[PDB]
Amino acid sequence: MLEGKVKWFNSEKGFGFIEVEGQDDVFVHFSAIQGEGFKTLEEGQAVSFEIVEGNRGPQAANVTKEA
Repeated sequence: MLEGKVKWFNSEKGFGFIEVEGQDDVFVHFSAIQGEGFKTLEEGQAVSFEIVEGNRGPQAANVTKEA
């Protein structure tokens, strides 16, 4: 398990991208990266997830809000 740190969020445009040291940008979406209730997230959004490796590169899948 590891943590990711937004590079910028586009929840409104359909998604937000995460960026983590030692890894690449973790794709983020209010469906898996969601959190307590359907809320929006701004820069600084720290989340917890497990990046895996799929055709378009590594990516988080069942991410969540850091605490």
